[PDB]
Amino acid sequence: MGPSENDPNLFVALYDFVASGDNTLSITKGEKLRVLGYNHNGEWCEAQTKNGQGWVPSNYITPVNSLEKHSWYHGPVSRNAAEYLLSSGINGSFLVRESESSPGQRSISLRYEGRVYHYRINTASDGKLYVSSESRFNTLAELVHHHSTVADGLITTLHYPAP
Repeated sequence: MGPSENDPNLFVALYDFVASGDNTLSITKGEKLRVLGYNHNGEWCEAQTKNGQGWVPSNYITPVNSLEKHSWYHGPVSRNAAEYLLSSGINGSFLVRESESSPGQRSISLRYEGRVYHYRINTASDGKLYVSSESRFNTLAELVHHHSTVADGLITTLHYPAP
């Protein structure tokens, strides 16, 4: 009843936002939200709470379980900075990055044999994530475990970090 405590899409309101009509969602400071998607520049979020669904400014809310906590998820990184981060490493070294504009456009950057390969992570109609079209997953963590076991689309497997 409500999102799971560790849901990556669980957000908390940093400030109160008061809705203008519908399509905007009123939220209070301290109140939890579940974010579904961002507008074109990532500045507005389609949120959902115990009161309904609608857009909210992304700068009035903050992640409760940021994916940045895993070493391989890096947050906003350009295609070129990701190549700098991967200018050393063995085959399979990798990173998931967000576009600087929309946090919804992710890529995987992967080192294989001295050069870096870049792959868009697609979100399907239902929300399933995938890189290859028949291998779709619910969570990003599941996509990277699958692509660590088997390449299946990529040039080589992902190297899952030792702990």
